[PDB]
Formats: sequence, C-alpha cells, structure tokens
Amino acid sequence: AKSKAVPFLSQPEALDGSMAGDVGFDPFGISSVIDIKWLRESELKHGRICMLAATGCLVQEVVHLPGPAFSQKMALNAWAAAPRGGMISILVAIGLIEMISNRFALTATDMFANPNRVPGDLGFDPLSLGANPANRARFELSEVIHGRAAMMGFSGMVHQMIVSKQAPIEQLMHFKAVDSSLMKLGGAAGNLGY
Amino acid sequence: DVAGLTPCGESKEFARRLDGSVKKLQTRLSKYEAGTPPALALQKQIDKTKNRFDRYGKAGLLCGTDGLPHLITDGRWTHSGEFVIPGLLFLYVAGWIGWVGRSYVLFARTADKPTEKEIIIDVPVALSFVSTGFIWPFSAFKEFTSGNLIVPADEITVSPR
Amino acid sequence: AMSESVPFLKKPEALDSSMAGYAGFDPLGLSSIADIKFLQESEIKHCRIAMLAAAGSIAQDIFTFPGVSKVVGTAKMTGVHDVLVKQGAMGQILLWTSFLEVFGTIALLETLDGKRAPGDFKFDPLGFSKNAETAKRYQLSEIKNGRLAMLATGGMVHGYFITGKGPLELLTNF
Amino acid sequence: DTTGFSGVPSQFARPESGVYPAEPTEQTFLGMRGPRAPGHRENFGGKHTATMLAIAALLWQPVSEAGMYRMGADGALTKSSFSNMEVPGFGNMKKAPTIESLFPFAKNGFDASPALFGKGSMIVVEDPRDGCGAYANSGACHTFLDEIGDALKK
Amino acid sequence: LWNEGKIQGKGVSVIPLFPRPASLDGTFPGDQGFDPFGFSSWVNMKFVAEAEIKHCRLAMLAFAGIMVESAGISFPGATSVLGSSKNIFEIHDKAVASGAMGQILLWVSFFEVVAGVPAMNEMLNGESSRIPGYYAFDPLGQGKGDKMGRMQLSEIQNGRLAMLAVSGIVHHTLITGKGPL
Amino acid sequence: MDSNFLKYLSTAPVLFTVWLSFTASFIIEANRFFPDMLYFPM
Ligand code: CLA
Ligand code: CLA
Ligand code: CLA
Ligand code: CLA
Ligand SMILES: CCCCCCCCCCCCCCCCCC(=O)OC[C@H](CO[C@@H]1O[C@H](CO)[C@H](O)[C@H](O)[C@H]1O)OC(=O)CCCCCCCCCCCCCCCCC
Ligand SMILES: CCCCCCCCCCCCCCCC(=O)OC[C@H](COP(=O)(O)OC[C@@H](O)CO)OC(=O)CCCCCCCCCCCCCCC
Ligand code: KC2
Ligand SMILES: CC1=C(C#C/C(C)=C/C=C/C(C)=C/C=C/C=C(C)/C=C/C=C(\C)C#CC2=C(C)C[C@@H](O)CC2(C)C)C(C)(C)C[C@H](O)C1
Ligand SMILES: CC1=C(C#C/C(C)=C/C=C/C(C)=C/C=C/C=C(C)/C=C/C=C(\C)C#CC2=C(C)C[C@@H](O)CC2(C)C)C(C)(C)C[C@H](O)C1
Repeated sequence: AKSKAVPFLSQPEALDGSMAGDVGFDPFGISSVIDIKWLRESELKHGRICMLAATGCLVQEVVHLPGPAFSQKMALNAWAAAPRGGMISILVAIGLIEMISNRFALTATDMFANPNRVPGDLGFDPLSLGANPANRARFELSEVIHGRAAMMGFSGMVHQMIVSKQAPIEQLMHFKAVDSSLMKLGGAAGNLGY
Repeated sequence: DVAGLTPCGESKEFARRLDGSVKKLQTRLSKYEAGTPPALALQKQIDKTKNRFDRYGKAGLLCGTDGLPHLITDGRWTHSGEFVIPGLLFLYVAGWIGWVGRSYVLFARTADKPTEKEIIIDVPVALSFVSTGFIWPFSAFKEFTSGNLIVPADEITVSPR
Repeated sequence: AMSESVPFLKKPEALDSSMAGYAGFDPLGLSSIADIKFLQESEIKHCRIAMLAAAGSIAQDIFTFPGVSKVVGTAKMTGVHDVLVKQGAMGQILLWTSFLEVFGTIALLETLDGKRAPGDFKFDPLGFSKNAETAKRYQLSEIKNGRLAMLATGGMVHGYFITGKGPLELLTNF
Repeated sequence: DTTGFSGVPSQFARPESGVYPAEPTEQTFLGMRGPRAPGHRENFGGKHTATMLAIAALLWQPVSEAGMYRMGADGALTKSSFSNMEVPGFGNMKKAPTIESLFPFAKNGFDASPALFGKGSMIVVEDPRDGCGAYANSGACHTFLDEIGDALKK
Repeated sequence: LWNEGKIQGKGVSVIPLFPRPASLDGTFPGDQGFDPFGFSSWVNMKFVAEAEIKHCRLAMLAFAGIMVESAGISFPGATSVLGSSKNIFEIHDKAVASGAMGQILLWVSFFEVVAGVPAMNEMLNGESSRIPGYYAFDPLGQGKGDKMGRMQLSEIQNGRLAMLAVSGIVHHTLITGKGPL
Repeated sequence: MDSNFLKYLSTAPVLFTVWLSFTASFIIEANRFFPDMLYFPM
C-alpha cells in the first residue's frame, strides 16, 4: 500500500493503477482534493500542447514559411515578428475549437456531465488509428509519456532561449556557458529595490 | 484637437512638467557621491520619470493648458483605451466575481448546515467555482433565459406596504 | 507463428498470404496501426509511380523528345523540373494526374468500404490477366518490380544530388 | 459529497439539461466522433469529406493560377489581372469583382502555385548544424559536447 | 556443457565471500551466483540477460577490431584515406571524419529500430518465447545440445572477459599513450 | 496535513486575508514590471 514512485509514502487514493502512466506519483495529494478526471484532462491537454510546442521550436529553427515575417530562427522572436492578425486568428480559432470539441461543457462544474465523456477522449481520431483495441493501452501510455517528456523539454527550451538568446539546436551547436555576472536570480529586495 | 486640447507630444507645458520633475531629482542627486546607494536610487528615479513622460507623449493622450494628460470618454474610438477598453476589462472581472460568488451561495444552500459553509468555506468546491467564471456572460445569460436567474415576485418577502 | 522473413519476430497478425508480395515483413507493426487496405493501395500506387519514375530517368538519359533540348539544356532529373515549372509542362501534368486522383480518391474510399481490391482500376485493355495463374504471377511480379523501382528511384535521384550526372552517365563514368 | 472539479452539475447545485445523448463510435475524416442525426454519417461521412477535399484541391489549380493570359506577336504569353477586363453594362462600375477578389494572392505578394508554393514565396529549408560536427571542432564552431570535453580537460 | 552443480547451474558461487542470493535463479545460461548488490530482486531478469549478451557481443567484436587495428592489419585502401596510425582513438576520430563511422552508426541504428526494439518488446511482454539474445543467426551449423549447453555458457563467459579486457585496453592505451601489440 | 488545521485555514478571516494578500501582491508585481499604466495601450 506504499507508492511505487515514492516508496516511503503511502499510495494516494483515486490512483488505482487503472489509468495509463499511473505509477502512484501524487505526493502532495492533489488527486484527493481535485477529481482525477479533471486532472487527467488537464494533463493530456498540457502534454499535447507541449508536444506540438517542442516540435514547433525545433522545426521553426529548421524549416520556415516564406517571407521576412517568418524568418525567425529563435522561437521567442517569432512571437513578436509573426503577423499580429494571424496570431490573434490562431487564438480565436483555438477558442472556437475549445468550445466545440468540448460540446459547450467547458466549466469545472459542467464538464463530464455526460457519463460517456472520458478524460482526454474528445472523439479525435480522423484516420481511425485507434480503431484496433489491442493497441489501445500502449497508445494511451505512450501518449501520456510523450506529453510529460514534452512538457519538461519545452520548459527547458523556453528558459534556455531566455538565458542564451539562441534557438535550441543552434544553442547546442554554438554553446556558450553562463558567465554568472548576467541573469542574476532574485535580488529585488536584497538591494532594497532599484 | 478634441475639445481644444493639445496632444501631449507637442504641448510645451508637458515638456516643462518633465523638465521641472527632473531638476527636482537632480538637485537631490547633487548632494551625493557617484557610486553611493542614494545616487544610484535617484538616477533610477530620473530614468523612470523620463521614461513615463516619453511614453505618455507618444501614446495619443491629449494634454490641457496645465500640461497634464486629459481623458476623453464620450465613446469615440480614437480614445477607447482610456475608458471603454479598461471598462470592458473591468466588467469581465466584476461579472466573473459576481457569477462565481452566486454559484457558491447556491451550492451552500444545498448543504448540511448552510451557514457553516460561509464562514468555513469548502475550498475545493469554491475553487471549482472560481475556475468557471471565464464564460460568465454566456452562462449567466443562459441562466436568465432558462428562468433560473430571476425569481418571481411572489417568492420574495416584502414589507406590508 | 513466426515471420518467414524475420524469423526471430512473430507473424504480423494483419498480413496473410492471400496478399500480393507477402513475405511476412512488418517488423514495426504498421499493419496494425493503419488500415491494411489503405496500406496495400498506397504500396501499389508508390510502386507504379516509382516504376514510371525509374523508366523515365533511364529513357531521359537515353533520348529526349524533339525541341526539349533547347528549352532545357544541360539540366537533368530534378534540374529540368524547375525549368518546366516556368513553362506549362509540369503544371499540365499535375492537372491531369490530379484529375485522375479525384476518381482514385473515390476508388480508394470504395476500397476502404470493402467493394474493391487495392490497386484495382480494372485496367486491362490488352489481354494479359485472362487466366487466373498468370494473373497471380503478374500480381506478385508487379509488386516485386514496383518495390525494386521504389529503391531504384531513391538511388537514382540521390546519385544525381551527389554527382550531377544521373543513372546512365553515372554507369558510364565512375 | 462533491470532490471538487468533479464536473457533475448535480454536485454543484447547477441546473443541467438532463439529456445526455448516447455516444456513437463512427468517425469522419475531417470531423469528430459524436451524436449525429440518423443518416448523417452515410451522406456526410468519410466518402463525402475525402471527395469534397479532392475536388477542392483540384479546383485550387485553376484558381491559384488565375489571370488573363494573352499572346503577343509570337506565342509569348503575358499574364494580367482579371480587373483589366471591363464589363460593358453596369453604369459607373467599370471594372468588376472576379475570382481575384476571393483569392487575392497578388496584393499580399504570395505567388500562389497549384502545389500551394511558387518559385517566389517558396518554403525555406536551412541547416542548423552549420557545416560542422558534434565533437572535436576547430574555429567558429564550439558544440555542447566540445564544452563537455573542454571542462573535463582544464 | 551446463555442468549443473559443478559450474554455472544452481548453487554455484564463484566468490563465496558473497553468499549466493535466493533471488537469483539457477536457470539462466552462464549464471553462477555473483549478485552482491541484489539487482536480480527487482530488475527484469530477461531484460538484463539480453543486455548482458548484447554488451558481450559488442565487447568481443570491439576486441577483435582493437587487436586488428593495433596490429596494423587493414583492408585495402583503408589506411590511404584513414590514418596510418595504430592508435584506436585517432582512427575512430578520422573514421568519424570520413563518414565510415556514420555509416556503421546508420545501419546498426536501423537494425535496432526495426529489429532490436521489436525483439526486446516481444521477449519482455511475453508473446514470442524468444530466449534472450536469440536472433536465429546460426549460418555455419554448430547448433543442437552443445549450442544450448556449452556454447551458451562460452558466449556469456568469453564476452564478460571481453568486456573486462576491452575496458582494460582502452584505459591502458589512454594513460600510456601507446596501444597493445 | 491535519484536517482540523486545514479546516482552520478554511475559515473566513484566514481565506479573506490570504486571498486579498495574493490579490494585493499581483497588483504590486504588475505595477512593478509595468508601471504608470494610465490607459490601455492602443
Ligand atoms: C476566416 C478565414 C480567414 C481569412 C479570410 C484569413 C485571412 C488572412 N490570414 Mg488567416 N487564419 C485563419 C482564418 C482566416 N485567415 C484561421 C482560422 C487561422 C488559425 C489556424 C489563421 C491563421 C493565420 C496566420 C498564422 C496567418 C494568417 C494570415 C492571413 C492573411 C494573409 C493570408 C495570405 O496571404 O494567404 C496566402 C498564404 C497562404 C495560403 C499560405 C498558407 C500557409 C499554410 C497552409 C500554413 C499551414 C496551416 C497549418 C497546417 C495550420 C494547422 C492548424 C489549424 C488546423 C488549426 C489574411 C488577412 C497571415 C497574416 O496575417 O499575414 C499578414 C498569417 O501569418 N492567418
Ligand atoms: C458574491 C456575492 C454577491 C453578489 C453576487 C452581490 C450582488 C449584488 N449586490 Mg451585494 N453584497 C455582497 C455580496 C454580493 N452581492 C456582500 C458580501 C455585501 C456586504 C459588503 C453586499 C452588500 C451590498 C449592498 C450594500 C448593495 C449590494 C448590491 C448588490 C447588487 C448590485 C451590484 C452591486 O452593487 O455590487 C455592490 C457590492 C458590494 C457593496 C459588496 C461586494 C463585496 C465583494 C466584492 C463581493 C463578495 C465576494 C464574496 C466573498 C464572493 C466569494 C466567492 C467564493 C466563495 C467562491 C447585486 C444584486 C446593491 C443593490 O442592492 O443594488 C440593487 C447595494 O446597494 N450588495
Ligand atoms: C513519375 C513519373 C514521371 C515524371 C514525374 C516525369 C516527369 C517529366 N519527364 Mg519523364 N518519363 C516518364 C515518367 C515520368 N516523367 C516515363 C514513364 C517515360 C518513358 C519511359 C518518360 C520519358 C521522358 C522523356 C523522354 C522526356 C521526359 C521529360 C519529362 C519532363 C517533361 C514532361 C514530358 O513531356 O514528359 C514526356 C514523357 C512522356 C510522354 C512519358 C509519359 C509516361 C506515361 C506516364 C505512361 C502512362 C501510360 C500508362 C499505360 C497509363 C495510361 C493512362 C491510363 C491509366 C488512363 C518532366 C520532368 C522530358 C524532359 O524534360 O527531359 C529533359 C523528356 O524529354 N520524360
Ligand atoms: C566466442 C564467441 C561466441 C560464442 C560461443 C557464441 C555462441 C552463440 N551465439 Mg553468439 N555472437 C558472438 C560470439 C559468440 N557467440 C558475437 C561476437 C556476435 C556478434 C557478431 C554474436 C552474435 C550472435 C547472434 C545474433 C546470435 C548468436 C547466437 C549464439 C548461439 C548459437 C550460435 C552458435 O552456437 O554458433 C556459435 C559458433 C561459434 C562461436 C564458432 C566460433 C566462431 C568465432 C567466435 C569467430 C571468431 C571471429 C574472429 C576470428 C575473431 C578473432 C581474431 C581477433 C582477436 C582479431 C550460441 C549460444 C544466437 C543465439 O542463440 O543467441 C542466444 C543468435 O541468434 N550470436
Ligand atoms: C523507412 C525509413 C528509413 C529511415 C532510415 C534512417 C533512419 C534510421 C534510424 C536512424 C537513427 C539515428 C542514426 C544516426 C543517423 C545519422 C548518422 C550520422 O551521420 O550522424 C551525424 C553525426 C555526425 O555527422 C558527421 O559529421 C562529420 C563532419 O564533422 C562527417 O563529415 C559527416 O558529416 C557525418 O558523418 O552523428 C553523430 O553526431 C553521432 C554522435 C554519437 C552518437 C552515438 C555514437 C555511438 C554510441 C556510443 C557513444 C558513447 C558516448 C558515451 C559518452 C560520451 C560523452 C562525450
Ligand atoms: C511544479 C513547478 C515547479 C516550479 C519550480 C520553481 C523553479 C524556480 C523557483 C526559484 C528558483 C531558485 C530561486 C533562487 C532565486 C532567489 O531565491 O532569489 C532571492 C529572492 C530574494 O532576494 P534576496 O533577499 O535574496 O536578495 C539577495 C541579495 O544577494 C541580492 O540583492 O527570493 C525571492 O523572494 C524570489 C522568488 C519570489 C518569491 C515569490 C514568488 C511568487 C509567489 C507565488 C506563490 C508561491 C509560489 C512558490 C513560491 C516559492
Ligand atoms: C454541397 C455542399 C457541401 C460542400 C461543398 C461541402 C464541402 C466539404 C469539404 C470541402 C472542402 C469538406 C472537407 C467537408 C467536410 C464535412 N462536411 Mg461537407 N460539404 C457540403 C455539404 C454538407 C452538409 C449539408 C453537412 C456536411 C458535413 C460535413 C462534416 C461533418 C461531419 C461530422 O463531423 O459529423 C465534414 C467534416 C455535415 C456537418 O456536420 O457539417 C457541420 C453536414 O450535415 N457537408 N465538406
Ligand atoms: C485547442 C487546444 C489544443 C491546442 C493548441 C495550440 C497551441 C494550437 C496552435 C496552433 C497553430 C500555431 C496554428 C497555426 C496556423 C498557421 C497558419 C494557418 C499559417 C498561415 C500562413 C499564411 C496564411 C500566410 C502567408 C504569407 C504572407 C501573408 C506574406 C508572405 O511574405 C509570407 C507568406 C507567403 C507565408 C490542443 C489540440 C493541443 C488540445 C485541446 O484540444 C485544446
Ligand atoms: C493522435 C491522432 C493523430 C496525430 C498526431 C500528432 C500531431 C502527433 C505528434 C506527436 C508529437 C509532435 C510528439 C512530440 C513529442 C516531443 C517530445 C517527446 C520532446 C521532448 C523533448 C525533450 C525531452 C527535450 C529537450 C531539449 C532541452 C530541454 C535542452 C536543449 O538544449 C536541447 C533538447 C532538445 C535536448 C492523427 C492527427 C495523425 C490522426 C489520428 O487518427 C489520431
């Protein structure tokens, strides 16, 4: 009845090894306060966004759409250079996708009202790649793992672009170590301001 | 420009406001040596003052005879960032707070002791409600038309007259 | 049941000897991922296009149609493509193959419905597949030659990138 | 009780519809799995979406190459916009809206092609590696692995 | 052969300084106790067995390559394009610079991607009953009882010795600055 | 954590003080990084 991830803690309730990627890792007991269905929806959503984002950073470094507005190797510069109209078009399209794909059940109070609704399962299988039920368990597992890995990787890429103003693989190929004089962490109250 | 006002970037009194504000700081800086903490602090203030005046000059604000920026709130779109757009942001947040608090009060009515839920708040349920407020205009209007926002006049206690 | 082509691996559980060109070769389990009728139609399509591509490379090295040498000179393989995009040649090919592919889309969707064999456009103007055994021999042959030409086309175009020559003059020189 | 973020409207005293449609399993190529009307997936299923996308991709090819192509003295073709054609009967409107108004590639400088990318405005593909290796480099190229070797020998 | 009871088999401890653990099972080829830190308690035994055989085969092939390239022996024209030196490290660096090492990397990676990972996944899931390290690669006969009794033991021991010896050679060459033979 | 101590932290004065201290803190931080926002910049 101990956790498998954290052997010295007890196994958290609402974690029973049914879900893919369920290794018993819930030390702060978020699952005891927040329903595990909402948490798995949020984990799958974050992970999918990050999977695309990590691939976005790498591909944006290599391949570009034509034009000077899309010639930003460093991804943090692409945010500012890419046309505002089209970026807000992306944002509005995301909002329409969120309301329709969730079928107007978006709030914490109303989502999962239908007992048929499954965490992360929006009905998205355009090419019916999940039609085979033999592959279902390992697909669910590898989707969860790809999402977790990509959350960590995109977090690293964004803050390494902040520290080193270089695109990620160009940072790997033209590497420069931290001086430590720059990018001081904290310090707003030690010097009493300014 | 509008109402006989002058854009702050070319009003000379805005320029005198900036110059007097910087001389006031520089005469305080004249009593300190270069690398000291009071000298560094006052130089940071001088840079902040100059930045604020420069930004206001290029923002489309309209200074008066006094040289202080004035706000136009009659509804014209060239000045919507001074009242109409901050107002839209406010009404979204205020309606969020109202919708979320109303949802918790209706949940707390269906509790074992309804008055214990309001001095000892159910924090997971209340956080569930605080997250729902992002689509309050649609949720509240659908609540209205479904006859669940407004209660009829004969379920409301009134005074004898 | 172990794979006949890869003996230490299991039989790929979606491939059967009634298919053409079957050798039990699906080590990555892709026949379980995608629908198998789609994969068969994609394989035959890739096969026929690459057979045409390989023969076109060979023939283009041997001879060239009248007038073409003036418009495209020393250029060969991918190099002619850009020149012929400027003229209307490549666009016209795209248009007519795209027209055929609209009906091929309808045909593939009927195949996924299960009313048509993959690669079956019923096209046999001259008579070759009258007899059943010869039809089987041709079916195995056409997948085998198409696969060989898929790898061939790959090799030919990549050799063009490395040397700038193309298949026949690469045989003649080096 | 209510756990929090459970999502059931009856645990948060919220009015629900009470109607929860049965979830089917059939899918469409550019659509979603979900409750439809009877007969909907038979007329607007995968067959419809694939054929319609195929026809739209075929009809893109005249549209992306739209223009007034005219011959000179020789066979050389000049391309012009459809605006230059003048309709003769509509009063003060002399030039008329055409297929260039619904697909205005030229104003945004797109150079559209049937493949979707023309010579001008072609996709840009570059090399990140910058013509050097992973390890043991010399010059203006110093990799992460080279710094691992640099730190280990110091 | 197996020699159960005498060597390998079950109940055999090559270093009685460490008692043979009960976690360890007496049915893996070339298995003779020797589990001090108790890894067999919790690791998948088939996975670590396959890993041991695969590390053994790299070690043996690497030993053969180190000896040949340290004896000066070569294929025709290899020394013309690569270096004429016999230092294994420098040959690796210049064969990297020639693309030969990239080609070996490509084809070894392809073999793992399409065959190594499916063999691993099936052998660990429990769908194929493939013994660890088996790829049906026995062209020149030498099968039968000897292959699963003595030859299996030979592969595991010769490979463990090859691992120790190659680690030894690479460390000695680096500190001395001179190779073997 | 003890459920009675968590029930004490759920009392109205504690949540009121924490919520408005958090609210005050992100107004202070927003006016530190983005000071003198007299208008919505547009
Ligand atoms: C209502 C429909 C509509 C209309 C009329 C426009 C009109 C415009 N958009 Mg678009 N846009 C829309 C919807 C629309 N948008 C949606 C729904 C999104 C979100 C997915 C975007 C995202 C978007 C971006 C990111 C950009 C535009 C741009 C433009 C402008 C120039 C277009 C151009 O030159 O095309 C000719 C060019 C092409 C046809 C090139 C196409 C490039 C390929 C197809 C991109 C690949 C798409 C990718 C797979 C997306 C998948 C995600 C999606 C399924 C959610 C033009 C004002 C650009 C702009 O503002 O520049 C000034 C720009 O940068 N838009
Ligand atoms: C979230 C609960 C809530 C809601 C939805 C309303 C809604 C309303 N109030 Mg009431 N009110 C509330 C709390 C609430 N009030 C509290 C706590 C007090 C005590 C200070 C009052 C005192 C009060 C007075 C004196 C008046 C109103 C009036 C009004 C109306 C107009 C809006 C307004 O004037 O705001 C005014 C709001 C206030 C004066 C106080 C609001 C204080 C905070 C910001 C809201 C409460 C937050 C709450 C703790 C939410 C927790 C949520 C969490 C558990 C999830 C409207 C019917 C007016 C009216 O009748 O007009 C027709 C009026 O004159 N209210
Ligand atoms: C993947 C296939 C493919 C592609 C993309 C190209 C592309 C091209 N070829 Mg190559 N070519 C091909 C196959 C291909 N060819 C084949 C199969 C042959 C004959 C063995 C040739 C022989 C050839 C020569 C000799 C020349 C070209 C040239 C060209 C260029 C101009 C097009 C032209 O006029 O070609 C003309 C090509 C043909 C008329 C042959 C078309 C073959 C078709 C596909 C046979 C189909 C018949 C079959 C029974 C199907 C019936 C249809 C039915 C289903 C309805 C362009 C680069 C020219 C060029 O630029 O060279 C520098 C040129 O001079 N091609
Ligand atoms: C002494 C070494 C040795 C031994 C005893 C074995 C024994 C075995 N191997 Mg392994 N194997 C080895 C080396 C060895 N292998 C190496 C290095 C490789 C990589 C090339 C392989 C790759 C391999 C695969 C892929 C598979 C096996 C399998 C097997 C088993 C059946 C095959 C058989 O019996 O033929 C063995 C026959 C011989 C050992 C005859 C001797 C040939 C010698 C070793 C060649 C010497 C090369 C050269 C002259 C080097 C010396 C000079 C140098 C110093 C310069 C058996 C358990 C199969 C199995 O059942 O796995 C569990 C299987 O599928 N082996
Ligand atoms: C149907 C689809 C078929 C697809 C087939 C292709 C894909 C198949 C799968 C491929 C998977 C990847 C394989 C590699 C592909 C590229 C090959 C390549 O040339 O790479 C390219 C690069 C080298 O790039 C080289 O650059 C040189 C110039 O500098 C040469 O001139 C050539 O350009 C090139 O060979 O490869 C690497 O960087 C490999 C780095 C090392 C990788 C591991 C080596 C082996 C493991 C031992 C390492 C131990 C390290 C211990 C710790 C050390 C710490 C310092
Ligand atoms: C699941 C996601 C996990 C996220 C992990 C976070 C990783 C980065 C965290 C910091 C990294 C190292 C910090 C050293 C950097 C460091 O310690 O600098 C020190 C700084 C105070 O300055 P000093 O007094 O040290 O000045 C020292 C002199 O040397 C210089 O003048 O500490 C802070 O208060 C900064 C953090 C803000 C504190 C409030 C944060 C916002 C509160 C939001 C609610 C709580 C959230 C958690 C708060 C902790
Ligand atoms: C002649 C008029 C017409 C044209 C020119 C046309 C072209 C295309 C193209 C072309 C590029 C695509 C890609 C496409 C795809 C889809 N069409 Mg189709 N379509 C037309 C007519 C209708 C009707 C009347 C309906 C319909 C539907 C769907 C659904 C969703 C199914 C679902 O998700 O369950 C998808 C994906 C149904 C619907 O629900 O639309 C919201 C529905 O009733 N369509 N359609
Ligand atoms: C909703 C949500 C999710 C999510 C998400 C996220 C983060 C989604 C992000 C999606 C994105 C980034 C979509 C990007 C679309 C880009 C387009 C359409 C480009 C068009 C280019 C054009 C028109 C052009 C041009 C041209 C111009 C004008 C002039 C030329 O000089 C240049 C050029 C030739 C190129 C997911 C699915 C993960 C889960 C969950 O369900 C919740
Ligand atoms: C499901 C579905 C389908 C689909 C689909 C799609 C679009 C599938 C695409 C899936 C994708 C894009 C997965 C991407 C995963 C990325 C990962 C794991 C990156 C991790 C990075 C790491 C660990 C890192 C790092 C780094 C850091 C921090 C330090 C740096 O200095 C360097 C470094 C780079 C090393 C389709 C649409 C086909 C239909 C089908 O019917 C249903």
